[PDB]
Amino acid sequence: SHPPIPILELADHIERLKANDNLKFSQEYESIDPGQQFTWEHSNLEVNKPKNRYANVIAYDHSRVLLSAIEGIPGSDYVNANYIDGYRKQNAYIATQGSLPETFGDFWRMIWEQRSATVVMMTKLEERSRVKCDQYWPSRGTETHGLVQVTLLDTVELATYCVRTFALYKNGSSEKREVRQFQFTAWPDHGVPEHPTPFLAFLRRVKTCNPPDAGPMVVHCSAGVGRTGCFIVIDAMLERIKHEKTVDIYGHVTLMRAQRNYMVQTEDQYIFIHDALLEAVTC
Repeated sequence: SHPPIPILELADHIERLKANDNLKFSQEYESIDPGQQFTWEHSNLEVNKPKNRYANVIAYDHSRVLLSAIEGIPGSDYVNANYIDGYRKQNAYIATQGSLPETFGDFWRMIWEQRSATVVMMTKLEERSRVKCDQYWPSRGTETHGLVQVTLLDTVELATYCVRTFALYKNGSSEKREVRQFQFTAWPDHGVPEHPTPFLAFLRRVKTCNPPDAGPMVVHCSAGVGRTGCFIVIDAMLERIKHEKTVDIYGHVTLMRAQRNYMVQTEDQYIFIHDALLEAVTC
């Protein structure tokens, strides 16, 4: 009852969903249901509760990213983070919350252990005088986070985003790992971008810099479900268009909801994903 949409029909499809003040859009969006039961026992452990930015945004057990256990430290395997599939890609992303002072250590250890090369930050640190994320990286020089030393190497500031490159070393190892962070800075304080154009450009830039041989790309916003979900669905759907000349946004969001609660958290985000993708096809 929700088939894929050929790219040449996308405009008409969206038109229909927009009709009568987004009537059909809102009907489609609210129908999304993975049809499964989940558990989130780890997220609810007394020791792990302070590790959640939002107590109501948890990590399903079956898809959660595990940290290796630290001997004698209960709860040491936990991070509020889940693997998310891409288009014909298994566990291609990690969707996670903006890290907390108490979890900066866990966040970098996850980066290290998961062999990730790329972090996508979908938010400013503060917007509308509210903290969306805490600064988990050094403004300059080197910073130690739990077991990992992180050194800022390079910063490129543009109008709509920044790119920071880091060097990581781990306590006990001699490896150097390189990580870049792409921070999109042009998402509005309220609602979704007026135009998809800057976001799409940001995404191309990210995709040209993620090595084909790395672990999952880390994507994060505040709770790791709204703007995170948008990044992930748009990226996957673009790869789908390249391969198949169809979109199935509905089917993919249903799939992502089986991996992490609330992925694509608002109807307006759902609509923006359609808008961004239509712009990309009419290009």
